[PDB]
Amino acid sequence: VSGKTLPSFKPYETDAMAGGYVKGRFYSGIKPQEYYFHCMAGREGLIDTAVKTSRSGYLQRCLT
Amino acid sequence: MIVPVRCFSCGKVVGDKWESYLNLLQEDELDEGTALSRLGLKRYCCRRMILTHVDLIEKFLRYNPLEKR
Amino acid sequence: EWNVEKFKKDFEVNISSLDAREANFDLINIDTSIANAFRRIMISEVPSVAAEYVYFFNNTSVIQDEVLAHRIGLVPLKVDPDMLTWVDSNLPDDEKFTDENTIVLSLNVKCTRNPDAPKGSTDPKELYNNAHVYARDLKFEPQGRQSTTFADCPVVPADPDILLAKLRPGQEISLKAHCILGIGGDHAKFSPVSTASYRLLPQINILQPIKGESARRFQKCFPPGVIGIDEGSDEAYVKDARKDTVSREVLRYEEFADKVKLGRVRNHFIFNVESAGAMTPEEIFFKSVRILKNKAEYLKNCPI
Amino acid sequence: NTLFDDIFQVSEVDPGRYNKVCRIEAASTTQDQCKLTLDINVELFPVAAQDSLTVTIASSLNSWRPPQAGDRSLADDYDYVMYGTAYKFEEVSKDLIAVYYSFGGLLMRLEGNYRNLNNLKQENAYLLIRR
Amino acid sequence: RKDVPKVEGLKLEHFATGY
Amino acid sequence: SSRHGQKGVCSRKWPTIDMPFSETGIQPDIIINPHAFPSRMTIGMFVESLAGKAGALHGIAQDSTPWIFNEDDTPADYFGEQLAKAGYNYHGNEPMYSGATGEELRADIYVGVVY
Amino acid sequence: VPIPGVKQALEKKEGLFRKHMMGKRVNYAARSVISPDPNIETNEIGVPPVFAVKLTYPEPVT
Amino acid sequence: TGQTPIVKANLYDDYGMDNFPNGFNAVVAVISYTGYDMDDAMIINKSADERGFGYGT
Amino acid sequence: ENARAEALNLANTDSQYLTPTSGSPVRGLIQDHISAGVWLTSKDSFFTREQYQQYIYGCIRPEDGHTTRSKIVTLPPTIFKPYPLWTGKQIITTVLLNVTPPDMPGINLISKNKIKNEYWGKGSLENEVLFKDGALLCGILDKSQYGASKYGIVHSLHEVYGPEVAAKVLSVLGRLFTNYITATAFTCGMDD
Amino acid sequence: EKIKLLTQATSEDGTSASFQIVEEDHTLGNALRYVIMKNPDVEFCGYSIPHPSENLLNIRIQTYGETTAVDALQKGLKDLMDLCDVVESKFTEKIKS
Ligand SMILES: [Zn+2]
Repeated sequence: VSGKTLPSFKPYETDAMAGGYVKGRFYSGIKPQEYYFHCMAGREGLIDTAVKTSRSGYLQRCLT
Repeated sequence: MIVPVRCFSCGKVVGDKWESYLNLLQEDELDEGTALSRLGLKRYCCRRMILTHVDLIEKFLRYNPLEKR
Repeated sequence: EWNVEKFKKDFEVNISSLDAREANFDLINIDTSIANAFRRIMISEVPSVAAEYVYFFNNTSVIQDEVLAHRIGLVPLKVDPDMLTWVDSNLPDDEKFTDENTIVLSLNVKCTRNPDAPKGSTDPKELYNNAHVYARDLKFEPQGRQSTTFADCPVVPADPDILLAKLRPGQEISLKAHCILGIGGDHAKFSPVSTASYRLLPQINILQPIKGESARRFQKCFPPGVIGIDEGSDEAYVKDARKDTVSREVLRYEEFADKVKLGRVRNHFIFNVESAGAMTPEEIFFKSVRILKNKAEYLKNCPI
Repeated sequence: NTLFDDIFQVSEVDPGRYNKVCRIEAASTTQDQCKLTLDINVELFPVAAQDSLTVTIASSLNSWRPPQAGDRSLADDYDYVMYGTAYKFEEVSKDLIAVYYSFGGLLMRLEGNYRNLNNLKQENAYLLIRR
Repeated sequence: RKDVPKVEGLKLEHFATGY
Repeated sequence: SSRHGQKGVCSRKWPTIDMPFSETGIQPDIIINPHAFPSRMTIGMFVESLAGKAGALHGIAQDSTPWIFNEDDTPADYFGEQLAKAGYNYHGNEPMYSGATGEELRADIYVGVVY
Repeated sequence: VPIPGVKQALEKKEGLFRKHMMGKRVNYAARSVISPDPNIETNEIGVPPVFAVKLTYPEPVT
Repeated sequence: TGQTPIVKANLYDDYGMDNFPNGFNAVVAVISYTGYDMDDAMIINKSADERGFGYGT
Repeated sequence: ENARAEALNLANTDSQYLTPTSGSPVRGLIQDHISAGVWLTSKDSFFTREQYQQYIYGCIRPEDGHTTRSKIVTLPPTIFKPYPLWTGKQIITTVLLNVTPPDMPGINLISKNKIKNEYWGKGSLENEVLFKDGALLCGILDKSQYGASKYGIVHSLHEVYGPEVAAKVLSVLGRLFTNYITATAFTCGMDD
Repeated sequence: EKIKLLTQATSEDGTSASFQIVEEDHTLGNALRYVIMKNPDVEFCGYSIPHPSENLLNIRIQTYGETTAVDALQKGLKDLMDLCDVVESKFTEKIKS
């Protein structure tokens, strides 16, 4: 709500790295801010997959 | 918990070396690599076996069910 | 055409080093098939002796009984395997154990606290009596006719200093382990070699001359005794190829990315056999050859 | 029996992420339009640019058996001999055809007129190369 | 930020078999 | 399971005579596939292999706290220098021979020690 | 806490129709972890010895 | 039988987790050689397994 | 016997090569056999008489019914001088020739794979595969020709000899790329 | 017993046959295949392990005629014995020296 994307980034920052755009690569490692953003995205993916596993069950059983 | 008789990867006996390794490390300022070199272990499969033994049997023995404490 | 004579004319052995424990010889102009066959027969099918069927009377030690049985069966025994024969399966287990194929290793120990225990003494070598059980404690005892056969042989572990179990006062171990013949392919405790492997002789094809300081660094890429500088003409030549371990540090430098090729001769193996203490590596290789020969012979003479 | 024969002048040799084999960019010095493009493993028949090579295609060398004592064939007169089956006869233009020969992958394309390429068919055909 | 400290005084460990 | 989420059931107790071996004369006790890495994208496993080999060779211990490196001091380079100083390959590759065919493999195999 | 009634005994997923008529536990059926084996034909499966001495099939003698 | 990790974090010693070793330092070969490990499987050494690799009760 | 014959003819894993979702293939080797194919069917790979024959026998084993001629058949070596060499594409060709029933034309197939020409270098034509009379002549085998991809060699073997022969081709290639990958192993590391 | 050729692939002239061997693996299969391939009379060789967990080995030798896979296998085994003998004799001589 303060406009910060993270504690380190300044409020309302015009910057790709602030806006979740990570410039690192897995070969030379990712900085902690990018690590936090990537953890957020990976967890979101896991939650979406967990929901999508059961979303189609009722549809398929009702059709069949 | 106690030093294994034979190295897993190869078979070179490292179980007659734990006390020798501890003595070499404590009596002198011998680094672990030097001690493992002097102890007959030159391949890393043997070297890690004595570099990375915990010897938890010491903590295990301090609970004797046949001795007043 | 390949013939036995055309192979005997070219095959050769160069025993570079020897010892009662570790050999390092060369097999030259032999096929990788046969060299690998020797290596695998050596590491698996060469018989040896180690305790298999333990008997436990008491074990109050911290070490689990099966863990101690595994540690005891692991330890090598300075026994020539040819002194005792093979054990049976269909025979009754009360009668399968003879005096010609079984070795009994008792181990009776009782840790007791030292009454003259010094103050400030942390090292357990003073506070307890027989706290540590070493493989030296495994004491061979003859059975039946073993007295007049194994008299000169002092049956001891090939290492008497391997640690078996650490005790505490009151705790006791009392066991008898029966030793028999076995092979490595059955269980890894019968493998008579700590290692047995080869490596083809590295080849360093220098295509363009390396002169000046360039040869000075080109030498530093390889182990110190592989490349040398010629006395008169400052250049690089391959001094001793065997001394080289193929690390390809040259290939990381572009100035040598086209002046050298790291090939490898395909018929020149460098064996390195380390006995586990039971026998000697020259005899290990000898029995590996004999096992391969007897195996081929048994296949040949076995009726079809 | 022979089906084709010539001598060729190499122009370009392309490594192309291939430790052994290479592609031959050639321009024959007899015909104004006879061209070759063959892949060979230079670990057996090494070739460099602006070098001269001989090419001959034979319907036979007189099932397969390795060479034995007292055997002769057309291969004795050349260095590199390869087996391949023609698979794609092409019609380029007037008095101009192309033939594609793949020798277990090592595709060879031959360009020129049918005044010389006529005897080539779509069947098994040996290839032979000499300096 | 100074780089990771280097473990100095490192010698050659791997010698070919027989050496 | 490795410490990087590379779980997997043991599929066969491969006999040591059939295991691949290297010039030094060691069969690795754990064989894992390389194809687990592209989709899973764990360079941590590779660098742990490198650091483990380097540490066991030099007798020392390797720290692995995140973000101690940068994009100018790659851990690959660091453990490669520590392997080159020990005599092994800078890229961690150990030239192995197949324990069945006896022939040397096509290219040097990535080996190391991991927890 | 309220005791199940007859309607509640066959109503829902854990009722009677779905839990005991559409899908039932069955005899002569095993289960175990799977492992790979590239040395069996693609229309085959690796049966452990312990199942092979337990699963059976009544063959009328002829 | 447990082993200390060579590749340990700095906090493996601040919290003192050497008292409960959860594993061992295994020689891992990133190699496609046997065919018995493609999707997610892995292969142990039979000899190493027979020398006490990962044993437990 | 009713259920035995049911599972053996209507539900057995060979009779379900494709799925009725869209009629696309669902079976085929997956990762390491594919990456080994990119190497054995590479143009740069040759194999001597012994290595070729060993690969073919280990893949086939006529004593287990993988053949059709009651005796293993062979192919002419690509190279005759200085010494007889073969090619990986010839290995695939003879594998097909040994599994495919006799007196039946081989699969004259034209398709492509997942590998662009410019990766192999200038003048390369490996993007397309040119099968003929039961012989592979251009391009390389890939995931696109065995796995989760359509219009491949195994798909056409299915389309031409039913699903049974395609199943046996899957099995035989599984035993071929396996025994091969033991000899020339596949790895990855920091250098890659 | 230990060695029995399979009638399913044997031929009446005997020039082609397949052998199934117990308690063997590459350690003998590869060496025997090499030695048999050294015979210029035979065309096909190579060995296959049916299933690793079973101690079995298969050797198939297709000759060019006038001989048998039986006698080709015998010749290969005898050549293996002689090769081991020359290795042993050279090793013993170099031990003496
Ligand atoms: Zn070791």
